Amino acid sequence: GPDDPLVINGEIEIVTRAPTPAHLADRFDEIRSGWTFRTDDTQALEMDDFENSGMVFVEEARAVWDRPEGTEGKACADCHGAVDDGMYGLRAVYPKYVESAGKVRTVEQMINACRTSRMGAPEWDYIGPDMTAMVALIASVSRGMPVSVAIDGPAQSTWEKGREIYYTRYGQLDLSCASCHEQYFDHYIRADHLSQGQINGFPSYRLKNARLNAVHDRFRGCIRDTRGVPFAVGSPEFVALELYVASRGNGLSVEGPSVRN
Amino acid sequence: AEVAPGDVAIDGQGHVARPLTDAPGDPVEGRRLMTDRSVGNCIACHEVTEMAQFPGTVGPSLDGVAARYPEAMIRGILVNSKNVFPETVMPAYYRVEGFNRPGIAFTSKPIEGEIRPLMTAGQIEDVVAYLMTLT
Ligand code: HEC
Ligand code: HEC
Ligand code: HEC
Repeated sequence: GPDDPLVINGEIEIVTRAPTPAHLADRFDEIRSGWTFRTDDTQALEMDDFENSGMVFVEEARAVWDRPEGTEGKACADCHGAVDDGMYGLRAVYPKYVESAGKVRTVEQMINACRTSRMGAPEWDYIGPDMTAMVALIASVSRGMPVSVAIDGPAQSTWEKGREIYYTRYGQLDLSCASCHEQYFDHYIRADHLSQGQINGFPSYRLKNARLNAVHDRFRGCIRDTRGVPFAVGSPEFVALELYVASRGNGLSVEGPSVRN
Repeated sequence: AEVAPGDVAIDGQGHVARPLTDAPGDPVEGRRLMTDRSVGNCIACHEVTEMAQFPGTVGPSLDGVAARYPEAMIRGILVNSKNVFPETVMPAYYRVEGFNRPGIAFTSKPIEGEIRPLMTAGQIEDVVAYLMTLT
């Protein structure tokens, strides 16, 4: 249930309950992983990587990391080293402002800029299986590390944009993210147990579609299911929402790839 | 006849006394529309002990709502719940303007041309008829 400990593989302690970040203290006593809202059977799938189907894809991305791709003849590993070292901590601090871009970047945008400008390789589909499996690999080597995205400085106006979007009602059903995840977390919509709509566990392996799900994929489907028009995956709007939603879970451990409904 | 969404008379309490159609409300068909996500999607949020699978708990149980509320208040809640409960998360089922990025059902596509209400006048009267039996 909601208060039982999440340790992965007997080794990785996951902070599933945390003090609400100061920007959000108004609204919650406490921030919680989406894992704390799941059934015992679903919860168990995340307790061991052998029982976690998302990790199958993380394993395949381990091979991809070392495989040369594109006209440059280089692999991720040729610049970043072993993935456990080169990607360590990074999932915890993205989205973030990137100097070379003069803009907040997501992990995907960084991965694609390496492919096109450093690898001579084709872009991966933002929310396609190749990108989502790599992002899941990156997340997985920083599991148990606290999510710590900056909300200030060169990141602030993007964070405010994402904040605005979080509380904006969309669609013919006329609902904001907060409508459900802030006001009615812990209630049921049909059979689904409303969580706080956190992204610390992303990409999520979902029992609904038996695959990994990218952050922007979820976001797209969330606006869609208000009977609304989603923003484009990779759009400035979804980048901004991801930074803001990420900030809603600052202090929760990195859990990706997580197992959810 | 039918009263169009823009032509509905709503009092100061969000109550709508006159029906949206003068065709009789089918209590049996209203029951059906409430379980369809494509129509009412009432179950996703509301318990009705009478219907007898996995009702939501965002909205209150609707058991005995006819006993606490006038028909006019019940219709009003269905025309535009916000008139009756300000800032409610309950969708507005007979509104056709004032939205933000509305799309065609769950297709992710923008609505082009006029907005049809989430439910027709007949669908609302079917559902009102059914809620009136929950005494
Ligand atoms: C194989 C497809 C990959 C993947 C998955 C990543 N890289 Fe790279 N990387 C390189 C350089 C010079 C940077 C800094 C670029 C900048 O400042 O704009 C990066 C950055 C990244 C990140 C962000 C890292 C961070 O610390 O914030 C990520 C997640 C990432 N990369 C993933 C250099 C190279 C290469 C040089 C030839 C190669 C090849 C790759 N990277 C390949 C990959
Ligand atoms: C119609 C009500 C509704 C609205 C509005 C809504 N969601 Fe959700 N959301 C749900 C339900 C139901 C679930 C699945 C149960 C849960 O919360 O874990 C879910 C799940 C999620 C998850 C998965 C959490 C996890 O632990 O894997 C995320 C992230 C999320 N929502 C973000 C958002 C965002 C961003 C928005 C605004 C675009 C939004 N939600 C708006 C109903 C809603
Ligand atoms: C997005 C969630 C949601 C959906 C979908 C929804 N409702 Fe509601 N409903 C609510 C909430 C929440 C209230 C209580 C008012 C409040 O506090 O917002 C309510 C109130 C009501 C009431 C007044 C009951 C009372 O005791 O206060 C009735 C009747 C009702 N709803 C019927 C319906 C019908 C009929 C439908 C389908 C057309 C429906 N609801 C769909 C959330 C919802």
